[PDB]
Amino acid sequence: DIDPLREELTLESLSNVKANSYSEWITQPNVSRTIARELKSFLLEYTDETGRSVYGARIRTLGEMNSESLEVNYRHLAESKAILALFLAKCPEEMLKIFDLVAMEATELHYPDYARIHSEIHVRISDFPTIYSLRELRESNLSSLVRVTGVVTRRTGVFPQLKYVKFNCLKCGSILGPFFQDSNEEIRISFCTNCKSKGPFRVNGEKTVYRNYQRVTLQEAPGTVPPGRLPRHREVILLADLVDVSKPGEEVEVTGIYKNNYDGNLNAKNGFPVFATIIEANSIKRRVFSWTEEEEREFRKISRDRGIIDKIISSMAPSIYGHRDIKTAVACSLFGGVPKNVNGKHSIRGDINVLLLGDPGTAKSQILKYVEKTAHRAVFATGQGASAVGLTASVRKDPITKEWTLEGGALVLADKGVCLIDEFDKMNDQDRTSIHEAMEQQSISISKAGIVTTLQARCSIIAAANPNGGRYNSTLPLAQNVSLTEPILSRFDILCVVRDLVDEEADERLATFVVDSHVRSHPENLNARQRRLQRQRKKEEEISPIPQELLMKYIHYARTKIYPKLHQMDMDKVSRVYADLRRESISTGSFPITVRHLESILRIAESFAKMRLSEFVSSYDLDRAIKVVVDSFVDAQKVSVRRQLRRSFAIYTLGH
Amino acid sequence: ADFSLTVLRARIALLATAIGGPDYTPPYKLGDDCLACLKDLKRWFKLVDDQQKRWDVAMAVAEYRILTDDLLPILIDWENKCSLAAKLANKAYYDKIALNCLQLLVLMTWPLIVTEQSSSNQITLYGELKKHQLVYKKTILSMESGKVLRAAIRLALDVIKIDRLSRTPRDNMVLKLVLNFFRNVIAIEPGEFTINTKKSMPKKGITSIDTLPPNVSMDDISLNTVISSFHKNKVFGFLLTLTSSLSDFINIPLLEIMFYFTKDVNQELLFPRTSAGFELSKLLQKEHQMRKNVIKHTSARHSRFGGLLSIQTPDKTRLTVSGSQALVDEKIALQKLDDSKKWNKRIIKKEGLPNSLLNSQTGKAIFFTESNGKHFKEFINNFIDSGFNILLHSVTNYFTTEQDRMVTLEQVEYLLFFAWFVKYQLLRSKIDNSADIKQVSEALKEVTFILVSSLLRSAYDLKNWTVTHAGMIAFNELLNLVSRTKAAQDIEFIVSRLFSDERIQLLSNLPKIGSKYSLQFMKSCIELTHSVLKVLEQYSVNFQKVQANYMTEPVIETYINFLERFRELEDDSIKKVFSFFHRVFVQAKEQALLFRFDLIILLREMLSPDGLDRMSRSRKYVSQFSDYFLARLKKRLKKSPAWFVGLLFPPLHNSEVGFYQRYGE
Amino acid sequence: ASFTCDMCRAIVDNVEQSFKYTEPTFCPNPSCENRAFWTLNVTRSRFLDWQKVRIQENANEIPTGSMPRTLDVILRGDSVERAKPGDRCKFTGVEIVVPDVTQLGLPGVKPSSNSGVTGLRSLGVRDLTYKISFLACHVISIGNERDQEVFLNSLS
DNA sequence: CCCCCCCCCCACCCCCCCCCCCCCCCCCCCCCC
DNA sequence: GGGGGGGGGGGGGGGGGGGGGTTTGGGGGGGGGG
Ligand SMILES: Nc1ncnc2c1ncn2[C@@H]1O[C@H](COP(=O)(O)OP(=O)(O)NP(=O)(O)O)[C@@H](O)[C@H]1O
Ligand SMILES: [Mg+2]
Ligand SMILES: [Zn+2]
Ligand SMILES: [Zn+2]
Repeated sequence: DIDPLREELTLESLSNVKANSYSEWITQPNVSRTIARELKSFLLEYTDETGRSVYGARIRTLGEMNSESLEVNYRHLAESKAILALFLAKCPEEMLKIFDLVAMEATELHYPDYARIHSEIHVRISDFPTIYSLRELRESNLSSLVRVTGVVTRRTGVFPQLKYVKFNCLKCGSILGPFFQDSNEEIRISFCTNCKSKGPFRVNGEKTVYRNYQRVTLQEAPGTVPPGRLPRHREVILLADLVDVSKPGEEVEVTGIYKNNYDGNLNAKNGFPVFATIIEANSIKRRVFSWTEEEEREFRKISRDRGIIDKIISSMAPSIYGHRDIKTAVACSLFGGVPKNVNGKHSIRGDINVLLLGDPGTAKSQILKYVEKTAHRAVFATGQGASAVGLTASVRKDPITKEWTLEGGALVLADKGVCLIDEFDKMNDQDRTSIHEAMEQQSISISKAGIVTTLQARCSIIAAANPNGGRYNSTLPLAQNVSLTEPILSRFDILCVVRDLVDEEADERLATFVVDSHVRSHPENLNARQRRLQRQRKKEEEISPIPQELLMKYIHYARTKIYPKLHQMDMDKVSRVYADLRRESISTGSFPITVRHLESILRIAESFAKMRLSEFVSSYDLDRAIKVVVDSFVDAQKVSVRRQLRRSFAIYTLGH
Repeated sequence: ADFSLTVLRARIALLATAIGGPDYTPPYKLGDDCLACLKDLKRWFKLVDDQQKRWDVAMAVAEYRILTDDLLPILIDWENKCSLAAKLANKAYYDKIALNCLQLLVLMTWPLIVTEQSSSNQITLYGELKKHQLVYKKTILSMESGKVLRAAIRLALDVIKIDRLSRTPRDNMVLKLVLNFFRNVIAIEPGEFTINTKKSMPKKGITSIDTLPPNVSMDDISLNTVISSFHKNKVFGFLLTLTSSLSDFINIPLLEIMFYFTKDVNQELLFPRTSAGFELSKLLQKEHQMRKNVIKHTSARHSRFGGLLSIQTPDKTRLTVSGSQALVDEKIALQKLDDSKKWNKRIIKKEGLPNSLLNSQTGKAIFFTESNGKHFKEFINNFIDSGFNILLHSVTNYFTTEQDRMVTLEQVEYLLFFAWFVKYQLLRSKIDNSADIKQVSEALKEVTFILVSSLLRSAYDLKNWTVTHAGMIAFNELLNLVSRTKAAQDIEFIVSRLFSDERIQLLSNLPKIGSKYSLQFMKSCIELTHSVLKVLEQYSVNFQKVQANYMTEPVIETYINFLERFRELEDDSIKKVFSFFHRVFVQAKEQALLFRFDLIILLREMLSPDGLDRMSRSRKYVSQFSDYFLARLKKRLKKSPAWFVGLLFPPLHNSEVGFYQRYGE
Repeated sequence: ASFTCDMCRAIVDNVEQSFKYTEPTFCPNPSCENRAFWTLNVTRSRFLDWQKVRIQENANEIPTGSMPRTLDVILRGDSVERAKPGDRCKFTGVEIVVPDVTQLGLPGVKPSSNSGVTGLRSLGVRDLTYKISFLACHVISIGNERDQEVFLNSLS
């Protein structure tokens, strides 16, 4: 009745699977042609609630980026033509080949001659609903699509790998048709199909094409693995567009295929026919700071409020009562200054380093834990949990290549970010000394195992410390309150001194706030999910002048887009401040005022202007920066002299 | 070209979607034009696979799962429609698709044979096609407790209601096709693993003979599931009332069903002749005897501990062996030296019918569940008590005609039917006085004997060894029955002269030839011979004259080669062999013919500690025989030391010395 | 395991596995010539979840506080990943020998290069050694809920 | 008593083997005595 | 009616071809000096 090269089926026939395995059904050619038409119809007709076609817009964007990848949201395919979602789950290797051909057809329709830009398209299966942890995978997941959580533990190089390869038989008429290379084994040619016999074989150098390849060791998240167990891992394999989408020491969420293969090594050492396994990745996602044009306009709108700086500073660590100088210093550090280089000759630190020194139970550690959630790139390390190499950088002899390679420490991972060092006073000094270069010269200069190089380490370090003996003692100056020496202390170019003084009207407001915060955080306290989010929003507004979700994107925007300039700053104001601070810092136990503290005033003034999204630094930014630094110096003093110093420096601060 | 095959498979896939499917508004729902699609699929079978001898459609139809995923749903839902309608009395149309589904089931379950006449494509496709039939058999027996079986009987009942004449040729054919359906569903069985012999064997043989598909276990295919589903669909009731009603167009398929029910089941399994744990303890004690035997044949110390025995022979020469047990037992040393030889004599070797008692391993048994055992034994009981003589008369009165055209399969299945039910009724009547030998009286009616004689005579003349073996079994049961009725008593004397002269000679010639054929062939020869000798003795033309025709050396070779399997034989079989030896050696006293070393070897092996059961009744008979045999061998050697050489050889057919060798003056 | 022949696309199935990864010796198709050239059909073949765990002699039972003795244990199916390191467990199952599968000959692997046993055809000149292992069918140790209903529905 | 040091631990030919080919032996069938 | 000779199958031997066979860094434990 119909041409066998064009026979095609109904959708209910596709639901009525009547081959044995799913793959046997997908590979039936009438079913395959039907599936192609089905997915094409899906891409061209699924829409946003605005009526705008989703994959029309995503394809338009794909071509604009010259990308090889199309992010198909699985939930969309589950909403319409859900049988195809089932086949995609149960049989991804066959389905994705079909869907790739369909996606190339769709974009070739959208852009003529996109075959000239890429000869192929890969669909990326986003938003797959079911998720497994690495401990949770089993035989029943073999060849299934999976979505997995883990941290990338070891990432290899970006090697070429064969994709389509004709082979040469060294007997007879040599060429064999193109085999397709997998992620798992070498091609085998049992016999040459021309002479139908054994022989030697070799890669054909004309008709072979390569794709990018990269294995990654993916391992259980330490905030997930249960107690009393070794963390589990799998070798992820990335191909083509997915290489170097992530870097080690970062969480990822991985959509892929859990595939097994024979390996004589595993059978050999285990003594059973036990197969190796991988996750052939289909898509990789890192796991908030991304923002939209309306969010950009929102940032502009709220920034021109003349009170924005204090609304930000109040928003810093909102459930922490008081401590406004800490929140100021944290705000300054988290926005940072502007890094500079004069004619390429003289590079200057843009980062602002902050030390929180003070008594037990004064929220210093919790402030660091807040910043860990709030910054784009950050890492947190405590005391004897750190080592010098674990902090800056380290080297290891790669078990694959047998060559020595670097591996980044905390201050490499937090490059262009902030690094959080708790219990700074109780690290070993043979670890603390490693901080010096990265903290000021913004670099790490390893020379080890033949490797000799300088890495970039553009970090603001925020550190928390207890004074000598156990708590602060304001009868002493700073140099006797703390074991840290003048060089490292001079690098922390704001100091916060935190004291737990008994004070009835402060303690009652604090205690009331802490109790209110505890009940406001209790677990039991436009559908149901959205309704409790709206109550949550009002609870956040109980204490925060701006949302934290907004603040993080605002920070990331201000950091990455805004570069203030010191246009017409009051030089003599700053110079007299530095001259007087230096003169009063002649006290041999005091905080060592140094040229880097003058730069600190300038960096901080830039950071306040950054909070205003301001191209230019105002007098108000510079006055606030001076006031911050002067207060930091004045409170670093034995109380016998603090009143006199306050009176002397008041001429500079009390103009504002 | 294979382009044709993929086009054909695309066509059958499209037809597979045309039949129907589940309706979510789950029930199965027919497609538009569904009757025409079923007819077109029947037409594909005819148009291509039959007319061109291909089986490609029969493969494609299994690939797209039409039988399991459409046809049995159609039949079972139609069964529920008609069942509910019967209680509460456009069926005129839906009846048609039910019938065409039955036609398609009969086609797709149709038995497969491979011969020199089969196309290369057919014999290539044979294995996987058999596997798909096994999946079909599993699904047919399992699905909704096999409700499609009641669908089949209901389709037959809707032409059994009308008059004997009113059943038109189409109605007669429809009933015949229903019988062929039940026959086929019984008949599907795992295929033989058939290997190319051009290329040599590797350093290991075939890794496994298992030819089941992965979604099937052998228990899914076993008789137990057949009995259960046939009982739960009252197929046994349908067959019983059908055979009672016979008063003949369908008679051959109706016989054939009972053959396929009986071909591989042993009658004794239906009779007993903590119980399971008690018998398991008995079994474990029996094999613990073999454990203590091999332990006696095992070193007390580790394998690297071996010193060296030297056997100095009666001559001044020495052999060497490492056996620590042999070091203190020269018997083990001698036999171990013989085991060590790398050389062996090379041995030379040695289809359109199913496996059966004709070719199974002699210890094989169906392990029934007791419910299925009761259901099966009571079904065949009620059949014997109603359907046996009428059916056997109908089909044997057919087979009086057309013997020249009777296909080989048809011959063997008829003979097996005869033998199986005659043997069963004899056994049941030995167990129950309530059961009567007259209930199989049709077996002894003289036309039956004449036909069975014609079958065996023609088969032997044609050298059709398969049908010859079948007729040999049937003759054994005929003689068995004759002996029972001779005791229970006219017709006995009729058959006891009708079997004279050339029939005596023919029966005497099977155990001459039997040594060249399989163990079951030889076993049936021994069984027939024991029956023949007890029959002739019961009568006792001359008794000495007949038994002389048996007591000749190729018969002794056949008995020996049968007895060579002694561990695998059963106690009663060894008893029959040694009763024959008792006759030849003690009674007929032709002792010279058994003074040959093969018997000496075999006697030692079976009397060995690792030979027979110490407690076996057959061991007692062997011991009794061996004592007398050794005494006479000693006596003859004392009288005639030339026999020390003659023991090695066949006896001298040169009479002038042969008489002296035989008797020694 | 289930395999398809390289020179004809027939399928062998239900291949029982020894301690080596085992492939068919003869092709089922009498029209085909093949011995030992196969591709595994992954989707048709059957796998078991498998996990080796190593145990050592219990601390109180070591006769004088010396080095403990060790044993390899195999878990399969639903028993996998129930045990944990440092846990003290009772197992039940079968004591079994395990050959050196490399010495027995294995695809893609060389034979490994006191005594074993020889003469067996698969070894040729080589001689085979055996480990001892325990094939466990059941394991238990001999050494939180955040809602009332999900806890209380477990109580008698 | 505390901190630093330093010590440990770890990452081309020849043999075995297998495949292919050819011959010889043993059985079966037919004819001759 | 039995034994020899001719013809075909099956197994074993022999040959030929092929593949395999220490330094450097880091953390933690353990011991010694201020
Ligand atoms: N102003 C505050 N507002 C809210 N919670 C506070 C405040 N001060 C202290 N806390 C609580 O004090 C607890 C301990 O805080 P933490 O961050 O450890 O202080 P800390 O100064 O770092 N102490 P330490 O680790 O000994 O240096 C937390 O659970 C806080 O909730
Ligand atoms: Mg703290
Ligand atoms: Zn070639
Ligand atoms: Zn093959």
